[PDB]
Parts: sequence; structure tokens; C-alpha cells
Amino acid sequence: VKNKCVNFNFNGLTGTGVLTESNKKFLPFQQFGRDIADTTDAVRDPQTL
Amino acid sequence: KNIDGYFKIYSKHTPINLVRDLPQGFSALEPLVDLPIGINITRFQTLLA
Repeated sequence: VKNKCVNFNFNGLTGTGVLTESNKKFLPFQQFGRDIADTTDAVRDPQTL
Repeated sequence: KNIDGYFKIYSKHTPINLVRDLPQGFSALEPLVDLPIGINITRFQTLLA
């Protein structure tokens, strides 16, 4: 579910946020993105890439 | 590279026109594959056709 306040855990990361589609293109190896403060801001969805 | 019980491989396929020596430049090395081998490796040899 996207664009909605949901408590989520991807691969057990945990946290609360708003899931939105991202135009940024991860490199194939990467799974987790992070912000300047080393806080998780972007993730790669486990079930569907 | 072998780290934390894992054996990782990197790659790059940059095209160059200077045959003499190593080109000034910057190619990053992405992690191609990861595999959990984990050996206390001490020696090294290459195989030439």
C-alpha cells in the first residue's frame, strides 16, 4: 500500500513512513538506500524488484 | 576479495585507446557476485592461455 501512513518492516528494518515510487535507479547489487544522516530513506521491495 | 566468511568478486569493462600504460581516470568497481567461501588464503596465481 502506497501514499499512506503505514507501519512497515522490509527485511526486518522496522519503521513508519509513506511508501512512494522512486525515480532513482539503484545499481543491481544495492538493496537499501540511505540519507545524509545514515537514516533509511529508500528501499528495494523484497517480493517485487 | 574475501571478507567475513564471504568471497566477493568485482568487475569493470572500460574501453581505452592508450595501449602504453595505465590511464588516468576513475572506474569504480561494482560487487559482481557474493558467495560465502571463507578461506585463510595466502598465495595467488593466474592462468594464461
